[PDB]
Amino acid sequence: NGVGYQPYRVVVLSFELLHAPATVCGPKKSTNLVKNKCVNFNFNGLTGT
Amino acid sequence: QVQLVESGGGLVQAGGSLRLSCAASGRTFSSYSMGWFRQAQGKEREFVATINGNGRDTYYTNSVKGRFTISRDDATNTVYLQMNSLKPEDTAIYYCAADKDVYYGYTSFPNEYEYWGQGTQVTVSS
Repeated sequence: NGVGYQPYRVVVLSFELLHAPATVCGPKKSTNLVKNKCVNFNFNGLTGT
Repeated sequence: QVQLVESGGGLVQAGGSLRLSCAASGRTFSSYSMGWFRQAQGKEREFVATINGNGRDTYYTNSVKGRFTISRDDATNTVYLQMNSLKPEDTAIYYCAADKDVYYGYTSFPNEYEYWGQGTQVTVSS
């Protein structure tokens, strides 16, 4: 058949964003560890210099 | 009614650098995301290329891994198809189409496109 008569698989994402535990998340990447050099420090709990 | 028309077709050896022209009057070409199409002789309609309005994404089909690139002309709201490294299996007439408002994302279906143009008969020879 043509593309008009061949099966199309379909999955569509619906996002339930309402204020709640929000347990699904995207991955967060980490910068390598530096020592003994004044550096901006960022951590999941808090950031700082 | 959209005067969607295309030009820029001739016989050429493999690797000749030739371009296309999507002309869009009537509706908006600045905001829409669009795609390119062909009617292969002895085969069915197959996808060519796609772009979003501001050129923040591109997508193509399987056999165009290094031969194609999609870019936009803003003066006349045209989209080029800078293509090279030709293969004799590429002979067809190329059609640029029209889509509803797209924020971001790529689609390729020959029929997903509501409007079709006049076309340009591209050809390849060794």
